[PDB]
Amino acid sequence: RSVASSKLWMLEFSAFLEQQQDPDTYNKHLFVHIGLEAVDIRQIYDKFPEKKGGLKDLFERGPSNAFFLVKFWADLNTNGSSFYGVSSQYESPENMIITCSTKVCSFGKQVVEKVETEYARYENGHYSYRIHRSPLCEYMINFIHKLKHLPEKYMMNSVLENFTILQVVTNRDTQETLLCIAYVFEVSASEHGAQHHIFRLVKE
Amino acid sequence: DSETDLEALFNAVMNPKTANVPQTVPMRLRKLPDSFFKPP
Ligand SMILES: *C(=O)CCCCCCCCCCCCC
Repeated sequence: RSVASSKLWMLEFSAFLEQQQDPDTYNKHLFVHIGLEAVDIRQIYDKFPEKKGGLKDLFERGPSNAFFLVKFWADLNTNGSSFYGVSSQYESPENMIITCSTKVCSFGKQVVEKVETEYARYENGHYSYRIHRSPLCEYMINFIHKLKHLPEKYMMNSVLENFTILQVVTNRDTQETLLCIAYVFEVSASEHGAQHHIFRLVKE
Repeated sequence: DSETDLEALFNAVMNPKTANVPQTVPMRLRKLPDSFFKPP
């Protein structure tokens, strides 16, 4: 239970490209996937939207155990029949209606937001929430395309220095922050492909 | 005044002479754990 608050646990998260070779044949490439050291949140406030409802405001409202920072090393090594998708799975002891708000940011400024409402399914004593094969927004598709066309890996990392994603999962009725995940990216250079590290966000 | 739009983002790195984006502190120069910069 890494990315987990008292109320909600993210078991899985992935962004991928699926290509249909033929009617019966599919190839899937994972850009990033999940399937704890502390970071001072003040060191990252400039990288996310601020003011009301922003990262500082959300953190101050708490609970503090709902706040995480994920560092991804993305695997960008991949090639009409293309689908860019995102999937995630969550578990909770409580039967809630939850909203997942995902904000893509450049220089700490929101450029696009995707919002999904998710209902519970009873599963072996707990409740399960799944976002299955959500279409990745055009901005992100275009961003990946432009990234891949950069001549050098250092150039890709330079662009990514100012690119962040903020995911806020909320109980729709109460507006309680169930999970808040700040995402930071570099390009993977490893032979093992996509890698990650998860940190707890703390006040100081 | 500096731009935040997509083309400007990539232009700033492709053609640094014409870069017109906000200037920021690189993550590597910030107070962050070693594991932030070294993959597992
Ligand atoms: C569009 O509506 C925004 C949705 C963004 C979903 C987050 C998926 C994470 C993308 C990882 C790809 C790696 C890019 C360097």
